[PDB]
Amino acid sequence: GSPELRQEHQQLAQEFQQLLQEIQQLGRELLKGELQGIKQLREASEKARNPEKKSVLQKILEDEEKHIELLETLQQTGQEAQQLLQELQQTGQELWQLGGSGGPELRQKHQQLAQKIQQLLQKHQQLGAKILEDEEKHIELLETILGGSGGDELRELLKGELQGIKQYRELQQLGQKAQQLVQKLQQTGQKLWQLG
Ligand code: HEM
Ligand SMILES: [Cl-]
Ligand SMILES: [Cl-]
Ligand SMILES: [Cl-]
Ligand SMILES: [Zn+2]
Ligand SMILES: [Zn+2]
Repeated sequence: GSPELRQEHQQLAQEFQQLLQEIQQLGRELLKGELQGIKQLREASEKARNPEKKSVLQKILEDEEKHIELLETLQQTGQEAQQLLQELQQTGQELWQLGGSGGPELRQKHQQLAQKIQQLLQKHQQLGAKILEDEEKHIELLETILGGSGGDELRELLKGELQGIKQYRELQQLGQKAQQLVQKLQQTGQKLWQLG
């Protein structure tokens, strides 16, 4: 009955909290990697004399600098989602006590926070997808200038960039699970009200 539902809603919300934390942490790790990659890039780009290599490295550098801002915006929306979660927690625990009693505004509020969190999650996924895509384009660009012999520093850059991709992917994967939890929270939630 609702008792198992209330338990399930509660468990999902807890999972969601653990995951969100886990994601914030991975995104700070990504930011450190981006900043480290940029440092290696700008040295390589400055040291380059071959014009083809130089122009390529410059395009990748420029784009990598832009990822920093995208990541900051991602971090902020992350931290916003944690704040909405706090209010879901607080409002939720009052609904626990109140049930369906009184006017609907508290139930509405809970429901709207869940809506906003869902929207932040999508924005999050879209920003992430934009970073990943351009990061894969940079792998491609590096490959165009690693023909033949040499490029030992270019290979270090390729390697750090591939490692960044791995981390980005790990993170899109956690966010997918987060959006899935939120779906489930909405489904179990609605059922709590329907059964009421
Ligand atoms: C928007 C659709 C949702 C509806 C209709 C809904 C409905 C409810 C209801 C009726 C309760 C009271 C029962 C209980 O306390 O277990 C509740 C509690 C709660 N909800 Fe939701 N909810 C929704 C989404 C969310 C989301 C997305 C989260 C978190 C991301 C969340 C977190 C909570 C929490 C933490 C509680 C208190 C759990 C507890 O400690 O008892 N809810 N929700
Ligand atoms: Cl060169
Ligand atoms: Cl590009
Ligand atoms: Cl992918
Ligand atoms: Zn990047
Ligand atoms: Zn690019």
